[PDB]
Amino acid sequence: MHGGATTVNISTAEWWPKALNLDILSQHDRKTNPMGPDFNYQEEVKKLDVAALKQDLQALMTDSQDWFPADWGHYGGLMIRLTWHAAGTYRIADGRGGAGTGNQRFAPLNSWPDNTNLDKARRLLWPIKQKYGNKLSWADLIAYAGTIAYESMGLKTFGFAFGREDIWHPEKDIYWGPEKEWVPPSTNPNSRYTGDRELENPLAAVTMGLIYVNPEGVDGNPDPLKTAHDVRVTFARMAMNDEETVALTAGGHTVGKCHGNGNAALLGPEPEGADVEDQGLGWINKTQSGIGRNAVTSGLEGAWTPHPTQWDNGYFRMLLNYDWELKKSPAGAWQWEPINPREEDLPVDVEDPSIRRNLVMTDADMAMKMDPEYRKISERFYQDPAYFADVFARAWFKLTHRDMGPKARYIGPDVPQEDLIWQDPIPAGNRNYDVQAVKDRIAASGLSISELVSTAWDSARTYRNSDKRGGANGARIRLAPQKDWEGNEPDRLAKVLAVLEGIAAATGASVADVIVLAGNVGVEQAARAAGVEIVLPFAPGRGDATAEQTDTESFAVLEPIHDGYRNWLKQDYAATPEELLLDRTQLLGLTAPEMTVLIGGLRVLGTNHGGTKHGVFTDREGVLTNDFFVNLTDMNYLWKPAGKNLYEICDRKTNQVKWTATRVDLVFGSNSILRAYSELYAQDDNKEKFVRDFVAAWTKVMNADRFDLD
Amino acid sequence: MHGGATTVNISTAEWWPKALNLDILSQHDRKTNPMGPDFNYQEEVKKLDVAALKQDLQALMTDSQDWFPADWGHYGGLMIRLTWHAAGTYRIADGRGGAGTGNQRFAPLNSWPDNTNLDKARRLLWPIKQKYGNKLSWADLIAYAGTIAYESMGLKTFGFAFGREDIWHPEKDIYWGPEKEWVPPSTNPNSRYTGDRELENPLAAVTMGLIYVNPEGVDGNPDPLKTAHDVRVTFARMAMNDEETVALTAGGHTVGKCHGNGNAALLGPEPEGADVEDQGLGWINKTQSGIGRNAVTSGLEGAWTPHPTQWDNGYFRMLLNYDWELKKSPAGAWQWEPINPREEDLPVDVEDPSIRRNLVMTDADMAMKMDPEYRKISERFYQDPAYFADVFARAWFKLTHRDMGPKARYIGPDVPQEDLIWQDPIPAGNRNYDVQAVKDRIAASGLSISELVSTAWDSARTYRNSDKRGGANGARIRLAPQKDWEGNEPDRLAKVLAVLEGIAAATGASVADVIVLAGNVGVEQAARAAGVEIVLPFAPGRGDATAEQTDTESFAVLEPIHDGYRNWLKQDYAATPEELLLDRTQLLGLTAPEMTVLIGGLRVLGTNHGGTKHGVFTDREGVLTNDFFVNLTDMNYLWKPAGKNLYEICDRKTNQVKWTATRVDLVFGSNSILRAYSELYAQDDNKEKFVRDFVAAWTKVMNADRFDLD
Ligand code: HEB
Ligand code: HEB
Ligand code: NA
Ligand code: NA
Ligand code: NA
Ligand code: NA
Ligand code: NA
Ligand code: NA
Repeated sequence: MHGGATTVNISTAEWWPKALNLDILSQHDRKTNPMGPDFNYQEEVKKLDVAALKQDLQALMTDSQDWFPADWGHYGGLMIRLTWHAAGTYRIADGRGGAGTGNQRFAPLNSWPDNTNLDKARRLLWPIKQKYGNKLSWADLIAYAGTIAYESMGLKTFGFAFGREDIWHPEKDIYWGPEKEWVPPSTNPNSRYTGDRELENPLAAVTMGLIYVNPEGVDGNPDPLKTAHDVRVTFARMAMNDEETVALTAGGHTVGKCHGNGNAALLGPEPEGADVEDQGLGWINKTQSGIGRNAVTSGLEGAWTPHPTQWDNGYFRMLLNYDWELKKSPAGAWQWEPINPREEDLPVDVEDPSIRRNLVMTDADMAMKMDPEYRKISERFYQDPAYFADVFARAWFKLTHRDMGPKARYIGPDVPQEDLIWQDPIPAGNRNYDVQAVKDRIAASGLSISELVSTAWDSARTYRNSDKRGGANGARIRLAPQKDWEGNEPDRLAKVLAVLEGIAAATGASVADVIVLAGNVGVEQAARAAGVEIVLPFAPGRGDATAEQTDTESFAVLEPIHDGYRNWLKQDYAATPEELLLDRTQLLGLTAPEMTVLIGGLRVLGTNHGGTKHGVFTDREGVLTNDFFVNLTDMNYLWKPAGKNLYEICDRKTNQVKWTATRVDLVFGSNSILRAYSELYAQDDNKEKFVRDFVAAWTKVMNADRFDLD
Repeated sequence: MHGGATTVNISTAEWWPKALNLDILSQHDRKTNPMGPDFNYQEEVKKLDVAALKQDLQALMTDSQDWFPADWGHYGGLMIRLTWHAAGTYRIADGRGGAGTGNQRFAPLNSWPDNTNLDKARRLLWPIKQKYGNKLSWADLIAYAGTIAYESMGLKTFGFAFGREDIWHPEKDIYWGPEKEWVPPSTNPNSRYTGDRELENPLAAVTMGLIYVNPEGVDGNPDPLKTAHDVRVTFARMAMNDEETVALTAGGHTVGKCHGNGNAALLGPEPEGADVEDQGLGWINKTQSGIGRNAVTSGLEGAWTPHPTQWDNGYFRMLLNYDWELKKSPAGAWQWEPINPREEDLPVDVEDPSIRRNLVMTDADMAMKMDPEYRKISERFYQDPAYFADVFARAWFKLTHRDMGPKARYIGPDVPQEDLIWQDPIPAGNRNYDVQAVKDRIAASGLSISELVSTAWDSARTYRNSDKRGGANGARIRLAPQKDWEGNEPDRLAKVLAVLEGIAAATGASVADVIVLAGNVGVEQAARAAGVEIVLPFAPGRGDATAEQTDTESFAVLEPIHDGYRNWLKQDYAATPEELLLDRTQLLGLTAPEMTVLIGGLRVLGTNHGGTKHGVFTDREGVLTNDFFVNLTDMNYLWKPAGKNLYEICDRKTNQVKWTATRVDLVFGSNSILRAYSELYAQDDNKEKFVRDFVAAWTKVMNADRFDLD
């Protein structure tokens, strides 16, 4: 009987649940990190004995352990599902989810129902991780395991990169969905479906705790054609088209099996709710045998191919050349079993090969036959297995690297030399030119501070840390579709580019470098005007990317349809503007203090989309002062709602309107943590510190995607 | 429509609410801190123009602002309540709460119903804070404001110290109580009362959102005698006795008033739930006038003295010399009004002094008359106002500094020279002696590694960061009551002290220094045995404190009745052992990685209370290895519950018991974040890093209370 807020329900979240979640900006900080401050994963993995790792990891595939034994003595089916599940969390709308963090070994992902028994796969990889230590992240190891499984079972994988830094707690910033319970039907309160059964728009899974779709059909009601539709939708939202989707499915199910030979209700709590006795595992059956042929995982039961420990062309042979019908697994799940199979085609039992068990297909497998489009592709792969194997290896590769960012992050011997277009490739840019000359030319041009800063911000604000897409490198802002994005103010952007494209031509520095450098000039000028001399650090080397290497459609997802930093809202979204601001800043990789200084600066540099005055609390627009905070924080004004996302700042004495402001602006004087920051910067003694801090933050954002350097 | 977990309800806490709250170990870290890494508050406040501050702060007391105007043009009543409320959150059981952090300016405290309109007081202090900047924390400023108010209204305050570092978010580790709603009656589900209406034991308030007691009586039912009882209980749990309690109450209510002249339902949401228009304030009345004489705060209405802007002897004159009866304030609250008051005794109106309003007493005031004990003291203060004024100034001082720790933290011109016993005073100790000689003598003694380490841990484990009590300085472990604490294993402690007291005599280093130094030796020896040569940093200067300056009863609250670090549980508490472990580590100021390494080390140094083997997963007890993690993490064992807080670690092959372990031990292989840490340290490449890290952590704990140095 004691005073500590010692379990997680005990917080401020249950009184004010609509409160901004500023903690998402303060994740992964010094105190959760057990590593030294100098530890750098990138140089350590560079020293790794990969070839020896490959050897070990292969041997593990047939090194059955007695506490969770390998099917037929081959762990490869299981390890593929590991890696598949690790990666299949990715969603393009915001880049969140992915295998790029090794997130599956913490809540919530470690305890999702779809990840049943992958706790066993991870645990099985521990002794390898134990051996290679700091030179091998769980992230990389988890990501590799299925690729080696493929290799060992006879697939020519297309390659692999290391470079995924482990994290030390759950990614708090990822919203997985509205549901308060696991795999509830879509006809429920808190549903992720709206309208014509359209999926709520960031989300890429059909319900809470699934990776993509329900294998027993839409809400557990088999109908291949309805399943087909969910698969198309979901896999598109993880950036895979029809071809790749058929390939992945066929390719996955070409090996391994479904486990469901027991009673699912005998299984214990999932890992985050199991007791300490379970060694951080879950779904343990203590009532009976939960392992070998008695294993209950998804609850479907059977294998898809006659030889599930090998790559072969069994999947389509079974799917296309037999007829199928509904049946119930032993644990009570809908599945498809073929009509009159031959004995020779029956997968044998996982423990004793003299016993024949059954074949299966899921509703998602049957979708590959019954959907007309999927059908044609299935036909193509059945007739052309070289092509199937090559489409699959590529998609497997894209699956597992989709979120790794530019090739500059890729490390190791099996990195393909091809620049895949989804790697958003950018050439190295020229580094030997006279920086000061470029500055002088930018300065010499007729371009306003705000023309310069806005253009540079907009080049950079696309960055997102979730999958390391976007940023100022490559200068894709000059290319379609970006140059026409309403948020980017095309005429102004056009105007500035004409100019900066010229300076770049004359100097042999990339438009990319010039754009950032101009931002830096505008800042330096505004600081000069306030009587501060600073020279902002600057790093050259950015490339310009070609339209050819710019997939127009993949970039839709990075359009800024909102940006608090420039008081931009393209429409009238359900999310409040300040939540939208928090999302973006979290993607940018920024802290709450950093978010605060940026808003203060940009406002007084006069950078609002549309040259709007909202939040410009200065007499000296263009001059880099702490005036935004100084006036925000002053009780001579009262604040009056004036419609949608709009307030009037009124003098208490004269009752006259002095400025206008948006919620983005005023949340910084409303939220008690943000006002604390604002107050600090409005202190008489903090004018220099505001400037040094804005500059630092500006700089962090301009160098966010510069992985070619570190 | 977007993917960010952008409001606070969205987390892992709603799936696994019984999960350990490891975030309480990672608060106040680099990324929430807007200051530079070198910024040190202690040296900055040292440069503060205090005398000028005093001047400004006094002028503010009668500088009424029009948006929340001062009663009679004196803000002093209000500022006293600020500081009173800021401090009255303190509770002795764990030291949590207090004015020592400036916590009231963030959730939840800024929005508690008892703190209604103190949002206005804080805001009123902003321009002073704005002026003095980094040299003045909101914490200190908030703590000073009422003391200056006292001075300006005619009280001789006993003094003041600066030195309270601001924080930048709510103190997540403080459990405020079980209730899911504000000020609910004690006859409810989720009640903090149990048995004979006994208060649930860390807690020091009668319900959620109150500071101490209900001013309308127990559950809003007036009965001075029942109130008396709650006041005695609550104020004792904030370390104030009968005398001090009467004094504080009389002293507080000698100035200021109760506000409740309106309809409380017209008031807007409290700050954390008000909209952005409200400038981070709350309880705004937009329907009518919420200010001046129309102010609704507690909902009682009237003043306690005829002259509420001054210190005088009005409180007891009114309380004792009139008779009182129940009435209803305008807003519907129970209060006491006197029978047949004279006109001259009526406080005038807050806006216009030609109008007389009414007197009041709360149920807590009437308790001071009706409780027999309180009565005698009230009589004493009524007859002896010099004594009342001096008892009050002292208690006001103790109120506002109770949590500031040793005098070494106190800064500024008005620091009293008296060593108050609640400051747990410790003399400076001798620093010129030969460290190496002491080591050699400790080494030369017949004392085991585990004798040395356990004794040193136990001297130090008392530290708590909440109010900066405890620690190894002063060596109070040799004094009553500590030397007899069952947790401290008195015979062993006695044994070791005999020895170390001798070495201290011979060397002129404090028993305190010797005790720590011996811990350091035992560690150095164990590391030597593993073939590592280290010399642990060491800082001399600790004093020995006298029994005279050791208040025996105040130290009850620091007894270790549980300690995971030595597998100690005195009894069978409701809280699980791992929660108890988390509490203690949070108080120690430790991170989760630090907690992890300590448990691993201590276990293999063989330091369990009772020389129990639980968690000692080594063949080489006494040798500093990463074996605890190595064996913990190994799936050759299975773990079997074996009763209360006890498990058998069994070989899967032989089905034989290899070791035993407690929950404290195994949570480190169960919790997914802790197992991640454990796994790291069980890596083949991390034997040195384990040792360097244990050592660092050991060291952090031995120097935790060494404020005399920094
Ligand atoms: C690439 C790859 C891949 C992909 C894409 C997939 C996709 C899928 N999938 Fe899969 N899976 C898999 C690969 C996969 N997969 C594998 C490998 C397995 C195996 C496991 C073992 O063997 O253990 C599975 C398994 C599985 C199962 C069973 C589990 C158990 O154990 O029971 C199910 C239900 C499923 C479903 C599914 C669906 C619905 C989908 C959508 C289409 N799957
Ligand atoms: C030291 C100090 C102090 C102390 C201890 C106290 C203690 C107390 N208290 Fe107090 N208060 C006070 C000081 C105080 N106090 C003041 C100063 C005031 C005033 C406020 C103004 O004036 O604004 C009050 C006020 C008050 C009120 C009113 C509020 C309004 O505005 O409405 C009430 C109800 C109370 C209660 C109380 C109780 C129940 C207790 C327990 C005993 N308070
Ligand atoms: Na991601
Ligand atoms: Na196969
Ligand atoms: Na066969
Ligand atoms: Na405290
Ligand atoms: Na008075
Ligand atoms: Na009078």
